[PDB]
Amino acid sequence: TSAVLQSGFRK
Amino acid sequence: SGFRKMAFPSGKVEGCMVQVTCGTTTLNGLWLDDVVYCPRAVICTSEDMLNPNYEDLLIRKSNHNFLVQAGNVQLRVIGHSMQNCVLKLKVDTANPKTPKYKFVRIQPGQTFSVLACYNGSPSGVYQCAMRPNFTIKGSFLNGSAGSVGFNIDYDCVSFCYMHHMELPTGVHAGTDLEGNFYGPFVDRQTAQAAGTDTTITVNVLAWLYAAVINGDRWFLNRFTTTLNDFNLVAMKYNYEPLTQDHVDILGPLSAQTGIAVLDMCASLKELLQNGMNGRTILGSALLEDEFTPFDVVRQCSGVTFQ
Repeated sequence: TSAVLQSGFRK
Repeated sequence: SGFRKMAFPSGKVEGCMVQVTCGTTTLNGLWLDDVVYCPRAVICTSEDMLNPNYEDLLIRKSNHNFLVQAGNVQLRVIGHSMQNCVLKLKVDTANPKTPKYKFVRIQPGQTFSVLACYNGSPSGVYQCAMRPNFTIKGSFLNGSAGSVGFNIDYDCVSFCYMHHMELPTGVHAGTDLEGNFYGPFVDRQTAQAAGTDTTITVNVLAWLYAAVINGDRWFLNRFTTTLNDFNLVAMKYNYEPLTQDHVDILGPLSAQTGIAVLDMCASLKELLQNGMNGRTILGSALLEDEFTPFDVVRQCSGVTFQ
């Protein structure tokens, strides 16, 4: 496989 | 002499990068005048990403839900809208570092520099090509979405790419600055696969000219060919068909070296059929296809930017 949206987790 | 995969100086773009946070998600935005552009997937949680309805998700978002940070300063969001796959966040301060700029949708085979960023800060710069299957072979981690690709001509930055996602085989997909994906890809976590990774024939030829200019001449053979006969051989190797338009674009490099394009095609044909015999061309053991003809002329003639 699936596309992976490369956002990040909020810290 | 020498020949390197050379990126544009990134200073003009570095001053446009900000951080955009929404809910539990953070990525990068591009701050030009009083608008911040960023991927709309900033509004998604991880579970949203399997099947997001972006219009529905956006209903629960107001201006104050988008936290935009330029360095240690928060910008004030006074409006927002979704255009295709990007959000445009209107802020109340024009970016004082905004360069002269344009938005362009590049053709496959064209190249650009990527400024890879995390949390609104740059990690590095490298050169990429829009592949014929509309992916790019970048270097991106979680948090890199919203990094942009660009060209510079004289004093004007042409933005052409904003990063969104990673595909199998470790390649990448994203949009132009109007939010339209290159290729068939969509910003959701579904099974998506790149098509055939086709080689950009006109770029390989440009790079062979760069090799000649630098004195790397062993691959020049005693042959010529025709466009139709070359394409017959190269189709088997998943090379882009070479057109007369490509031949004409190679004119400057052909005139500099005195090597007709179809002569260089004959040399390329023998490299494709018989391999490189462990030899190198410009320090490379395979045929490089991410230099455009303009890229070669720029690097071999010392084109600068203002």
